[PDB]
Amino acid sequence: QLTPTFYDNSCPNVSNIVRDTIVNELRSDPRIAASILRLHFHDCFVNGCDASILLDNTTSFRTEKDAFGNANSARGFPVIDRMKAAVESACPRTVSCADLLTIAAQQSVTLAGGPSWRVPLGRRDSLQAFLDLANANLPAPFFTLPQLKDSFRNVGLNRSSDLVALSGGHTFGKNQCRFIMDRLYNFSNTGLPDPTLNTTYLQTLRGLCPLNGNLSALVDFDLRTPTIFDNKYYVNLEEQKGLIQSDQELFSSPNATDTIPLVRSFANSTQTFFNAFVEAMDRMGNITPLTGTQGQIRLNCRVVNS
Ligand code: HEM
Ligand SMILES: O=P([O-])(O)O
Ligand SMILES: [Ca+2]
Ligand SMILES: [Ca+2]
Repeated sequence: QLTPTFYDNSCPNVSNIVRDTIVNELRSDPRIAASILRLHFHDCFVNGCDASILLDNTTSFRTEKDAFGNANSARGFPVIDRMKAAVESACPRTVSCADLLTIAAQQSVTLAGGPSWRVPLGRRDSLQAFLDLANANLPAPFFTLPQLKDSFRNVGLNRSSDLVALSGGHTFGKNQCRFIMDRLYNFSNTGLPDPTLNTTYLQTLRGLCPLNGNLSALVDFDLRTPTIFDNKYYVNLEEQKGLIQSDQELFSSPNATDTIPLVRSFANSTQTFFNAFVEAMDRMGNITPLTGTQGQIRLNCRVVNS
C-alpha cells in the first residue's frame, strides 16, 4: 500500500530538498550518489526498508553499521542527517527516514544519468536495528551464483531479473582491493587467478591491487563509465571484465542459463536495463515495510524518538 503520492499534500517538495542536498554534496564527494544507493540496498535487505541501518549503537541493540557488509564500507550517513534536518525544517514530523533514504537512492541514480521515476512512499521507521540479521542477509562478493540467488530469494526477490538488474548498481561506485585479491592471486585456494577474469584486465587490476598492497585502496566497479549510471556494467561482463566474482558469476557461472540472456539484453539496450532497474528497485523498496501507525516518523535518523 505504498504510494508515490504519499507526501503530495504534507511535504510536496521533499524530493527537491533531497536532490539539492545530494547535488551540493556531489560538489565535494563525487562518490556520494553511489554510496547512497548502496545504503538503501542495505536498509532494504535487513528487515525491509525501515531505516534500521541509520540507527546508532544503544545499550539494548547493536548498530547495523558494525555488520561485515557495512563496517568500513557503508558511507554517507552525515549526508542523510543533513537532508533529514532540511526536510524537518520544511515539513516537521512528516517524512520518515526510511522514505528519505528511498528518495535519496532514486535521486542519486537519476543524478548520475540513470532513469527517473517516482518511488512509492509511506514507509515508517523501525524501533530497533538488526546487526545479526545484517550479517546473515547481506550477500558477499565471493558468493557463487546460486548463493547470490538464495540471498535475494531470502529477502523476497525471487526473480533472476531482480538480481541481474539490481547488480547494475555497480555501473558506478567503488570497490576495495580487499574484495578482489582472491580473484587476482589465489582463487578458490588454487594460488592462481580466477580463470573467468580477462587476462589483460587481470594485469590492470594487479597494478591497482598488488599483493602486499593497501587492501582499502578503491577500484572502479565499471571500467568503462565509472561515474555514469548506464548499461556498460553488462558490456563489461560479456568481455569477462566484471570486477568482483559475484558480478562475473551472472555471465560465467554454470548456473547462469537464466541470467546470461538478461545480461545480454541489458548490454544490448539501455532502455531494457533502465526499465528492469526501476521495476527491481521498486520491488526492493517494497520489502516488508512498516506502514500506517506501525513504527514512527523518526526525527533524528540516528536514534529512536523519546
Ligand atoms: C548482488 C550482490 C551484491 C554484492 C555481492 C555486492 C558487493 C559489493 C561490494 C563488495 C562493494 C564494495 C564495498 C566496499 O568496497 O567497501 C559494493 C559496492 C556497491 N554496491 Fe554492491 N553488492 C551487491 C549488490 C548490490 C545492489 C543490489 C546494489 C544497489 C542496487 C549495489 C550497489 C552498490 C554500489 C552503488 C556500490 C558502490 C558504493 C560506493 O562506492 O560507496 N550492490 N557492493
Ligand atoms: O513478488 P511479490 O508478490 O512479493 O511482489
Ligand atoms: Ca532495514
Ligand atoms: Ca557506468
